[PDB]
Amino acid sequence: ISKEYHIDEEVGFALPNPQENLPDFYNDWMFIAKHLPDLIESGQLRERVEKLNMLSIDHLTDHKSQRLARLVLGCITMAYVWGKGHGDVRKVLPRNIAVPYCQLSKKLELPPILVYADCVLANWKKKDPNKPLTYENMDVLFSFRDGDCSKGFFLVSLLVEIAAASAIKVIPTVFKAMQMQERDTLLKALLEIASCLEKALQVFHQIHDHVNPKAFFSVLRIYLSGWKGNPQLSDGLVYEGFWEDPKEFAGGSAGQSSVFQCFDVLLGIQQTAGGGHAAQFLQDMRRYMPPAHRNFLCSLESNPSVREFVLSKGDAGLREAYDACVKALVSLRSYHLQIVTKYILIPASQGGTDLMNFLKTVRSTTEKSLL
Ligand code: HEM
Ligand SMILES: N#Cc1ccc(NC(=S)NCc2cnc3scc(C#CC4CC4)n23)cc1
Repeated sequence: ISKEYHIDEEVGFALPNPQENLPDFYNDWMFIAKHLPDLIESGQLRERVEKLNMLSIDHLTDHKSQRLARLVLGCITMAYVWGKGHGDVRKVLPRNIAVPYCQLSKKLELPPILVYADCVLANWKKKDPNKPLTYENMDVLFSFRDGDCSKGFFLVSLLVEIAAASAIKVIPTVFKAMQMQERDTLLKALLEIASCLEKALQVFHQIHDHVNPKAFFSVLRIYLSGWKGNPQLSDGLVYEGFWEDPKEFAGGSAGQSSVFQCFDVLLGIQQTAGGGHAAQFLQDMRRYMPPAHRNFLCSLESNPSVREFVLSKGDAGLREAYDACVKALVSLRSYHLQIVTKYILIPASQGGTDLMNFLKTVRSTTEKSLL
């Protein structure tokens, strides 16, 4: 019962059935994007980017073409800026790609950098459209290097977003039940949300079968990095012919995901409060979500607190149903921390401490919401 927040009841915040091809006015863009592994390895990518003609965004008509093109030029920008991923950076992004990229990003109210809604939510397809949404029947649209495990990283994350869609559709009835004062309906709605969050934990387990720790840490993580607070581009990136000053934009982060923020909001977990670093980062990352999903989070915050409603009723059954979702959220973030230890902390030993303190802070705040 959500209206124009661009939430799908099957795939949630993910883009349903993303477009795979752009108009023929843009083959020059997509030939580069489709061959990023070979163009980067051979050292040809940067020159092809500098060889491109400046195209107009006026031939991108519908919303899906605008999102796919945003994914196409976002991966090209990452490839051009980071190159072969070994430290030799580009600090200027050529005008014939920088101007249409920023023009399209202002059109979609997104920053001109690859974000979570680009390479996870809009970077997928079904192998055969009549078989279900499972890893074996899905594939990504774009990757950076052969063996970067971008498919495993993006698809498993996407599958977690799909598993969360089952709990998102319950949100309108949680709020309807509190307003209409229906305790029994509220209890069932909370237990249904807890069940869906418990089952999303099992989807997290698939990351061990499709992502390699060395490939993720030494390759994939490099291409998703940004230029805010980064010593490699200490002043940001120069977007040619759009700004004359260098601009800083944060690297891709799953803090840009709306799924875990929307359940923090729904359950009254004030992840955005307290003035700490973690609360600061999660609020800023809302600028990197699609505006419709930004608006969905805002309206969720406007509704009455589910936590304070449950606390004020002296109802043990309602409290335990609320605690089941909070526990399910804690379990997701605890298992996720174990993944970070395996895929970042240990590879980095063979920087990583500030990341785990952020995730520990976010999990600790979730845990202290227990009633
Ligand atoms: C190899 C696998 C993974 C690694 C190494 C990893 C690592 C990280 C790191 C370093 C952060 C903090 C910096 C940032 O936000 O980008 C983070 C945040 C986050 N990641 Fe992942 N992650 C992995 C898989 C996943 C998956 C499959 C999901 C499913 C949605 C996910 C969801 C999140 C969320 C929601 C956050 C925000 C923090 C929070 O809400 O608690 N991660 N992850
Ligand atoms: N050293 C070090 C180190 C420092 C920071 C990071 N942060 C990363 S890769 N954040 C993205 C992320 C985190 N979790 C998940 S699930 C799906 C995605 C995605 C995506 C595309 C980028 C938008 N993500 C990793 C390593």
